[PDB]
Amino acid sequence: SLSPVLLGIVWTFLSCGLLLILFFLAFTIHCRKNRIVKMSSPNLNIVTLLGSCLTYSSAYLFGIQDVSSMETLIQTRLSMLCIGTSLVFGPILGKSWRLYKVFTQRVPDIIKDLQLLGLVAALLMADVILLMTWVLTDPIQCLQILSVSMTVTGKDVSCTSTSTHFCASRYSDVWIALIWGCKGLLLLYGAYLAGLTGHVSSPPVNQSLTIMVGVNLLVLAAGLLFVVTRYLHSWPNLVFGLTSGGIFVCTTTINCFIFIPQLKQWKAF
Amino acid sequence: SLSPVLLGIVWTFLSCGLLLILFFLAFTIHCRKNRIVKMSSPNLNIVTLLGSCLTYSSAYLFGIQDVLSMETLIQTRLSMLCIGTSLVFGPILGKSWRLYKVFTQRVPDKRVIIKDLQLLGLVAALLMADVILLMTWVLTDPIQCLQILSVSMTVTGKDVSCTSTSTHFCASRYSDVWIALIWGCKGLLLLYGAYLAGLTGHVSSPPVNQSLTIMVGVNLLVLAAGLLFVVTRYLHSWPNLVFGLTSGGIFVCTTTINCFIFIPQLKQWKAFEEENQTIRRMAKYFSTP
Amino acid sequence: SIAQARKLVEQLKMEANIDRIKVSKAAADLMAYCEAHAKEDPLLTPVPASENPFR
Amino acid sequence: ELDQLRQEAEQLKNQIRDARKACADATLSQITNNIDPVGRIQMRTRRTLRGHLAKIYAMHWGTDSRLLVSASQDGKLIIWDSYTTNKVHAIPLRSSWVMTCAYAPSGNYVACGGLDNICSIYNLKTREGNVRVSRELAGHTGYLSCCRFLDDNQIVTSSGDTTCALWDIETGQQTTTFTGHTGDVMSLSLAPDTRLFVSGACDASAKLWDVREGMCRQTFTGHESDINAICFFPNGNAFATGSDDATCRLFDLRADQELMTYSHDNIICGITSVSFSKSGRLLLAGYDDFNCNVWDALKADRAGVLAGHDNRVSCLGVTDDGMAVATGSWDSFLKIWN
Amino acid sequence: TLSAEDKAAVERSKMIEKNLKEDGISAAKDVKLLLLGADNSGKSTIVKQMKIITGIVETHFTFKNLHFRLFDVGGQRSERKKWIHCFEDVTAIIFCVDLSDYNRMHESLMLFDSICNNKFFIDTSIILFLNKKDLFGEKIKKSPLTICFPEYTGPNTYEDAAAYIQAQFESKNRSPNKEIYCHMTCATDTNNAQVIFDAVTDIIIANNLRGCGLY
Amino acid sequence: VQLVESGGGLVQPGGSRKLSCSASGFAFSSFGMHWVRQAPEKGLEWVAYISSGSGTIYYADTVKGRFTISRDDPKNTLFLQMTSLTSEDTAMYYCVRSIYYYGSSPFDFWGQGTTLTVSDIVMTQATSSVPVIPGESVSISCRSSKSLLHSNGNTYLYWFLQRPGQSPQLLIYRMSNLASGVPDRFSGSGSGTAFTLTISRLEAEDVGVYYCMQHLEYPLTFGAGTKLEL
Ligand SMILES: CCCCCC/C=C/CCCCCCCC(=O)OC[C@H](COP(=O)([O-])OCC[N+](C)(C)C)OC(=O)CCCCCCCCCCCCCCCCC
Ligand SMILES: CCCCCC/C=C/CCCCCCCC(=O)OC[C@H](COP(=O)([O-])OCC[N+](C)(C)C)OC(=O)CCCCCCCCCCCCCCCCC
Repeated sequence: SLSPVLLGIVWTFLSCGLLLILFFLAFTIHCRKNRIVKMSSPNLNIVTLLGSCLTYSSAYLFGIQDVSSMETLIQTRLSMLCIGTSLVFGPILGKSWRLYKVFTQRVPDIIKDLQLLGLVAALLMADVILLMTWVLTDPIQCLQILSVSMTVTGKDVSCTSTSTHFCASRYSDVWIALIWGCKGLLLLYGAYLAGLTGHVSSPPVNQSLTIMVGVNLLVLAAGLLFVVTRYLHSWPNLVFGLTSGGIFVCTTTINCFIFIPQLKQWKAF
Repeated sequence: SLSPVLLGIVWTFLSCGLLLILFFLAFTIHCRKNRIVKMSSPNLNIVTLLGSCLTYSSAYLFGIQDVLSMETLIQTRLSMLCIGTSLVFGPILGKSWRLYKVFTQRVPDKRVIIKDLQLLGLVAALLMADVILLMTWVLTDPIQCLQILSVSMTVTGKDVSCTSTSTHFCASRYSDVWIALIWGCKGLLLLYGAYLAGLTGHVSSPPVNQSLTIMVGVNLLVLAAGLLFVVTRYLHSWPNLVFGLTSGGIFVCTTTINCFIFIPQLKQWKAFEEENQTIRRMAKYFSTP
Repeated sequence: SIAQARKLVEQLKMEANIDRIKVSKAAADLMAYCEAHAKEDPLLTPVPASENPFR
Repeated sequence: ELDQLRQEAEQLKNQIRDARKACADATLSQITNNIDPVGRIQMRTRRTLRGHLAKIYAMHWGTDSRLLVSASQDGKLIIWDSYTTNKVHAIPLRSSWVMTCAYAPSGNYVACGGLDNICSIYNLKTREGNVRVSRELAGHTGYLSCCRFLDDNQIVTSSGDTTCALWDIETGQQTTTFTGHTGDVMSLSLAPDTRLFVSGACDASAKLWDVREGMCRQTFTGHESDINAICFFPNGNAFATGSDDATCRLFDLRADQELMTYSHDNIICGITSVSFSKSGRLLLAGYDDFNCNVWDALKADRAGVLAGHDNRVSCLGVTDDGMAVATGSWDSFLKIWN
Repeated sequence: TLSAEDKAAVERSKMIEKNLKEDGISAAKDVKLLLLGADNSGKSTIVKQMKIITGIVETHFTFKNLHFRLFDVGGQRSERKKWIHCFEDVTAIIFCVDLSDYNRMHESLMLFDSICNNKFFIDTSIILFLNKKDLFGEKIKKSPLTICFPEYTGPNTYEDAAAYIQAQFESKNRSPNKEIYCHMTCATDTNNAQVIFDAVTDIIIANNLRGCGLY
Repeated sequence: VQLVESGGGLVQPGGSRKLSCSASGFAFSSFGMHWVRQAPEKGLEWVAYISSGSGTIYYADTVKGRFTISRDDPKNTLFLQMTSLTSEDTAMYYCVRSIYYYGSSPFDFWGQGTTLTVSDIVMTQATSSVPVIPGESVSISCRSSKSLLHSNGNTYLYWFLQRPGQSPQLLIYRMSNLASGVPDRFSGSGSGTAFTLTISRLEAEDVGVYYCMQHLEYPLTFGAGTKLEL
C-alpha cells in the first residue's frame, strides 16, 4: 500500500545520511592523533555514530509492511529507535559533564573516557530493562477488531459499525508515557548541562547549541510523529514519510552540529 | 461518588497550602522594600503566587463530582491548571533571565535596563499562547460527556472472543492532539527553563538564584504529568485513587515550588533588616562562576 | 600688584572717556530694522507651499 | 599708594554708573511696548540627525546653509548634509574631549578644540580624498570654549585661562592676546563686519573688543551668575546673553547699558545657547531642563516651545538665511526644525 | 528621484556610519576611570604596569578581559564646574589619599566632600586608595593624628587611625545609590590592578542591579 | 598623486589580457575608479567602474558579459580582466579617479593610458575643425538626448581638455563649476540639453580636443570632440 516513488525517495535520503555517517566515522577514526579531533573526545563519538546508524536502520525498518510476524517487526524497530537515540544522546551529555567538571572543580585544584562510557552503559541498561519489561509483560499483538457502537449523548441516538485493525499493546499509553518520561528527564538534565557549559569553550569542544537544538527537535518530532501515528493511520504513505523524515532530519541535524565544526577546523589545519 | 474522608483530607491540605500562599503574599507585600527582597523580584513573586492560587483552586475543582454540565467543569478545571502553570513558571524564568543578563553583560556603561513591565509582557505573551491554544481546544473539539454501550467480536491469532463493553467517559474526540500540543508547548518552555537554570547555576545565593527551584519543579512537573495522565487514562474504575493522586500531585508541586522560592527569603530577611552597615553583608549575592 | 593696579587704572579710563547716546534712537533702530527685515526672515512667517526647503 | 588708585577707580565707576542711569531715559519699557506681538510659533521635527555615540557638545552651521559640523565626546567630527540627512566626512579626533567646533565661511576649513588646549584646524578640500590636519594651534594654559572663523587664515578662540587669542593658521602664533575677564571665558560671537566681537566669562562680564585693536571698549555688567552663550544682533549694534541664572537678556552697544530682559519665574535651569533670527526679532534660547524655548527680542513673550530632547541642549544654531534652526543635545541626536 | 552622484554619496555615508558603528562597538569595552586627589597624592604611581598616551593626561593598560583608561586631570586649574560634565559617564572615580601629608589632609577631605555630592557624581562610585601607608605607619609614633583631626580617642595605633580616617572620608558621603570602596595599599604593592578590577566589576554588577529596579 | 597603469600589448584575436593600474598619493578606498578607453583615431568611451569598497560595479553595453573589474585596496591596485578580445578593443585604456559627496569633483584625475593592440543618452557637439585664433571668444557647444537636470538643482555636464600627447584634464563640472587648477578664463554655462563653454582670451596650452560627459544616467556618454587649430 506504499507507493514505490515515496519508498525510493526515502531510501535514497536515508542512504545519503548513512553515507555521511560513514564519512564522519572514517574521519573520526582516522584523525585520532590530530589535535583538533583529539580535543573533542574521538573515542566517545564512535558511540554517537553507532547510535546514528542504528536510528537510520530503524528508519529503514519502518519501510516494510505486509509480513503474522508484524509484531516482531514493530517491536524490533521501536526498540532499535530507543537504543539508537539513547546511544546518540549519551556521549553528548557525558562530554558536557566532563567539560563542566574540568571547568569548575579544577579551579580549587580528571575523568577518563571509560567513566563516561560507564555512565552511557548504565543509561543503555536502563533502556534495555525498560524495553524488556514491555516485550515480556504485554506484547504488541495485532488483533482484528469488529464492533458495533451505539452513540447516545443524551440528545440523539445513533449506531456505528467499525471494523478497525491496528497493532498496539494492551496498555500502550503506559509504555509510551514511561519511555517519554525517562527520555524527557534525560533531556532536562541535558539542557541543564548545556546551560552549565554555556560560553565556556569553542563549539568544537563545547556542545551547547547541539544539545539544545537536538532536545527541541526531539521533543517536536516525537510529538508530531505520535500524533500522526495515532490518529491518521489511514494515511500510510503520510505516516511512513513523516516518520522517516523526522528520524532523518533529527539524526542528521545532531550529527552535523557535532561534526561540521570538526571538519571546518580541520580544513584550516 | 467519592469517599468523604479523602475529600476532607485533600481539602484540609489544600486549605493549609492556600493559607501558606497568603502568608507568603503578605510577607512579599509587607517587606517589599527590604534589601534582599528587593534584590529578588517581589512583583514577579506576586504573579507566581497568583498562579499558585489558581492551580490550588484547580485542585479544589477536581473533587467537584455528582453536581453538574460536567463537560464545562472539565474545561474550567484544565484551563485554570494550564493558566496557573504558565503563571507559576513564567516569572521564575524571567528572573533567571535577568540574573543571567545582569551578571554576564560586564561591559563598562551600557547598563541593562530590564524593568518588571518587560517581564510581565513576556509572561503575557506566554499566557497569550496559552489562551489561544485553550480557545482552539474549546472551540474546535469541545469535551463532551458521552455514554456508549457496545459489543466487540475480536479474533486473535488462533482464538475468537466476544466482549460487551459499556463505559461512560467525558473526553475530547481528538484528545491526544490537544494533550500533545499543550504538553509539548509546556515541554519547550520547561526545557528553556532548564537551560536558564543551567546558565545561572552559580550566579548568586539561593535567595536570588533560582536554579534548584527550576530543576526540582521541572522534574516534579514531568513526573506528575506522566503519572496523572496514565492514571487518568487507565483507572476510571478507581475514582478515589485518581482524585487523590491528582490533588496530591498538584499540591506537592505547587507547595515545593513556593517553598523553594520563599523560605530562603524568610530565612535571610533578618540579616538585611536592622544594621546593614555595608554591602559586604551581601557578598555571596554578587558571586560568579 | 602695582602693575595690576596700573592696568586697572588705565583700563577703567577707557570706558570713562567715551559715551555715545542717551537711548534717543538706540532702541528706535531695533524697531526700525526688525520691521523692514521681517519679510526676509522666514522664522516668523514661513511659506512652505511652493518653496519647501525641507520635507 | 593703591588706596588712591582704588578711590579714583571707584569715582570713575560711580561716574560711569551715573552716566548709564542718566542716559536711561525713555527706557526699555513703552518704547518697544507699542507694536504688535510676534504671535504663535510652532516648529515641527523636519530632521533628526543621528550617528553620534556620545554627547554632542557643539554645532556650527555653514555659510551655504547646507552643511553642519557637529563635534562630540566620541572623538568624531561628522560633517552633515542637512538637506538629505547625509554624512559627508567623518574626522577621527586625537583628543575626544571637545567643547567647540567652527566652520570657515569659505566652506574650506573646520575647527575643533577642547580639554587638550589645542585648536586643531582641518582642511576639507584636499587633493588626496580625505580630511587631514592642517595646523595644530597650541599655547593656551586652559581649555578652549568657542572658536569662530574670520577667514581662511584667521581664527579667534575663547579659552578658560582668562584670555582670548587671535591666531594665524599659517604660522601657528598668537597675533593678538585679549587680556581681561578674570573668570573663565565661556562664549564668543562675531559681529557681521569681522571688526568687533563680544565675549562673556564666568566672572559675570560681557566685554566688547575690537579685532584691529587689542583692548576692550564696552564692558557690560549685570549678571549675577555664570555666562554660557552670546550672540550679536543682525544690525551689528546689539547682542544677546544667556547665563546660568535662567536669565536671557538683550544688551545695547550704543547706550552702553542693558535693554529688556526675558526671564521667567518658574525657570531655574541655566541657559546654554542663545541665537537670533534673520531679522533679529526671534530669539531662541537653550535650556538645561531638557528644552529650548523661543522668545521675542523686543517684548517678553514665550512664543513657543521646542521640545523633544532627552538630555541637555548644549548647541543651538540658526543659518545665515534663517531658514532652519539646529538644536543639539547630549542624547547623541541633534535636530533641525523649521 | 535620485541621481548617480546622490547614490554614491549615500553609499559613502553608509560606509562612514558603518565604520562609526564598528568604532563604537570597539570602544564600548573600555573602562573609563577618573583619577583625582591632592598634589603628589600618589596619582602618578597608582599602577606600575601602565602605558601612557598639557590639558589632561590619559594612561591605559589592559587586565584580563577588560581594557582600562585613567584620566589624571592634572593641570586643569580652571573652574571645576564647566568640564566635570565631560567626565559624567565614568564608571568609577579613583580618589587617592596620602596619609603622610598632615597639612594637605584637609585639602583631600574638602575635595572629597566636593566630588561626592556633585550633581554629576551622584551615582558614580568611588574607589578610595589610602596610599603611602608604610611611611605613615612609620611616622605614626611621633604624630598622634589629633594635630590634624581632633575630637577622637584612640590608642594612637595604625589600625585605629586608618579606621578613623576612613570613617571621616565616608562621613562626607550622602547618597543612597553609591558605595565607596576602600583599600589600603602600599607604595611597594604590586597588587593594584586586581583591586581595581574587582571593584570595577562589582560596580558594573551593582549598576546593572540598580537599572533593573533591584538594589 | 599619480596613477600609473601597466600591462597591455599584442594579443591574439580571441585571447585575453588583464590590465592593472595602481595609485600612489591618495587614499584609494575613498575613490570610485573608472576605466575609459580611447580608439587611436576616435573619441573616448566608458568601459568599467568599481565603487568605494567594491560596493557597486557597473559595466558598459560592449563590456557586460565579457570584461570584469576588481580592486585590491590593501595593496592599492585596480585590475581590469578582459576576456574574448575582439579587434574593436584596440584602444588606449585610461584609469580615472572619482569621489562623490556634496561639492565633489568627479573625474578629476586621469592616468597615462595603456595601448592595447588586438591584431541611452546620445551627445553630439559642435564642429570638429574650428579655426581658433590666439586671443578671441570661442563658444564650443554641446548637445544631449535629454535635459540633464535633476530635482536636486544640479545640472550634470563635464568638460574635458585633451592636450596633444596627454591624458584628459577636467575643466568644468556640474554645469558651471571650475575645477581646481583651471585658470579663470575657462567658463561654462547653459540649460537643459544646451551647453556652451565660453573661452575668452585664448592663449597657449589650450589647443586640443574638447569633450562632454553626462552623469545623470550612469552609462556614460561623451561627444565626438571639437578641435582647436593654431
Ligand atoms: C536521535 C534522533 C531520534 C529522534 C526520533 C524521534 C521520533 C520518534 C517517533 C517514533 C515513535 C512513533 C511510533 C508510535 C508508536 C507505535 O508505533 O505504535 C505502537 C504502540 C502505540 O500504538 P498507537 O497509539 O500509535 O496506535 C493504537 C491506537 N489505539 C488507540 C488503538 C491504542 O506503541 C506501544 O505499544 C508502546 C511502546 C512504546 C515504544 C517506544 C517509543 C519509541 C520512540 C523513539 C524515541 C525515543 C525518545 C523520544 C521520547 C520523548 C523525547 C522528549
Ligand atoms: C506548577 C505545578 C503544577 C502541577 C500540575 C501538573 C499536573 C498535571 C496533571 C493534569 C491532569 C490531566 C487530567 C485529565 C482530564 C481528562 O481526562 O480530560 C479528558 C481528555 C483525555 O481523556 P482521557 O484519555 O484522560 O480519558 C478518557 C479515555 N478515553 C480512551 C476514552 C479517551 O483530556 C483532554 O482532552 C485534555 C485536553 C488538553 C488540556 C490540557 C490540560 C492542562 C494540563 C496541566 C497544565 C500543563 C502542565 C503539565 C505540562 C508538563 C509537561 C511535562
